[PDB]
Order: sequence, then structure tokens, then C-alpha cells
Amino acid sequence: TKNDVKITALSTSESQIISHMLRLLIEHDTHGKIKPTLVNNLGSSTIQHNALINGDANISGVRYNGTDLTGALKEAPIKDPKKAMIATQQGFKKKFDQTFFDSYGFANTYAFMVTKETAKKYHLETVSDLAKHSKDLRLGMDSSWMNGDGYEGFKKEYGFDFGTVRPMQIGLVYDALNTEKLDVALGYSTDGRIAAYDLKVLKDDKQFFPPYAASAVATNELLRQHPELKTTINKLTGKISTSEMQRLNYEADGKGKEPAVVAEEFLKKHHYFD
Repeated sequence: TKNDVKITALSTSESQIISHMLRLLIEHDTHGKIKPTLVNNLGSSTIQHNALINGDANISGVRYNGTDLTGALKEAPIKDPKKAMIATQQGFKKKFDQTFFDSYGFANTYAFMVTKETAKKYHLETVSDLAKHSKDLRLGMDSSWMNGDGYEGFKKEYGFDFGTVRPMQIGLVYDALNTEKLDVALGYSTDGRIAAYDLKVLKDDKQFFPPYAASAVATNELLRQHPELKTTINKLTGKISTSEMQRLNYEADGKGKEPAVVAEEFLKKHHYFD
């Protein structure tokens, strides 16, 4: 139709890519009648949430369900993917009059990861596959993770521990793995370096971590004013696998492209999902 759309974005390339993708897709579907702008460089999803609640914006480009379920919704974590998403969507509707969309198709979670040579050597697919070997392996993790859903809880849940642990900056675990300073890293599952270095992300077979499925959020006030936008936003539902988000992040962080350029190239490649 024609009116006022503002999309919150974090300072992460991931948020900026998907926020620009929504901006461009809305421009496309509305033939320039709606030209959204970004409320960019926000520090956290608390800041994103507060913007929507305060009327400072009406779309969040990307929100993660496990974050918003225990954060904004103030609820207990749910481990099962389907029931966690249902609880998140019901909560956003009833507490905040917002639609938390079905997922883009990726999750951005802490995940254990190894190089391709290490995954081959030890036949690794799941976190449990590490059990026999972990005593001889070097683990790198974010320093904030040393401390009930950190390393102690993981050791209790999974039933094994590592020969060496190295608490460090999460941003540096990918290169430390690539350079063989680590054998295993607890990294973020969509980091572009997973694509750049062909790293193998292991399945959390015991669901030690809750889901962090990524979705758009829009206020229902906006969706009531412009019903067409719900159809627009839903065009992206399921269209970005975890592997694809890794690739897109690589385009921005490894190849140095603007998130707006990465978003547009992706949209053109898929004919704007028309």
C-alpha cells in the first residue's frame, strides 16, 4: 500500500543482510509504495524488542526464538524445536500483539564444530561422536561459557570432557580451528567462516542447547494496516538454510560486500520468490 515501515537491525552482518532483504523485498512487492528504513546497529534483541514495544520500529529483521522465549517473554526454555516455536509465537501474539514468523530456515546457536579433516579422522556427525576421543582433544569456547548451562552442565549432560580447554574470544575460535590450534570449537552455527573454511558443525543430539530458530517479527498493528506485508514477509519462510546463511555471512564478512548488496544479489538469484 503506502506508509511507514522501520526494521530493527543488530550490528551483525546476519541481521543486516536479512533486514536489507526485507527492505528490498517490501519495496519490490509494493512497487516502491512502501520504502522501509532500518533502525540499524542495535546492541541486542532486548534493544530490538524495546523498539517494537515503544513504537520506534515495527519489524525486526531477525529474532531468535530461544532468545526471545526466555528474554522478552520471560518463560522457561523449551528444548523441543516445534514446541519452543509454538510457545514463542503464542507468547508474541498474546503478550505483545506481534507475529513471530515461521523460521527463515536456519538456527544461530552455539554449536560444536571441527575441521573436515578432523570429522573424517574420527567419523564425527554428532556431539556424542566426540565421546571416545575427547580426552585427547583441544576445545576452544567463549570465555563467558566456562560458567548451569555452561561447560559444567555440558560435561554432566554429555558424559565426557576434553583433554585441554581454552576459554577465549568466540570471534577467534574459527581461525584457531582452521590453523589447528584447536581440535574442537564451540562457535556460532551461522558464522561465515564455517563456509570459508569448510568446517563441520556437529548435531546437538542430546539438545543440551535450546533452539535458536531465526525469524522475522512484525507488529500486528502494521500487519493490520498493510495485510500484504504478511504475504511479503512469508515469502522468505524456509528460504535460508543454515548452510545458506553461512554462505551469505561469508559474502559480507569474508568477501567484504555490503549486507544490502548481499541481500539484493540473493533476492535477484531467486526472482524475489515470485
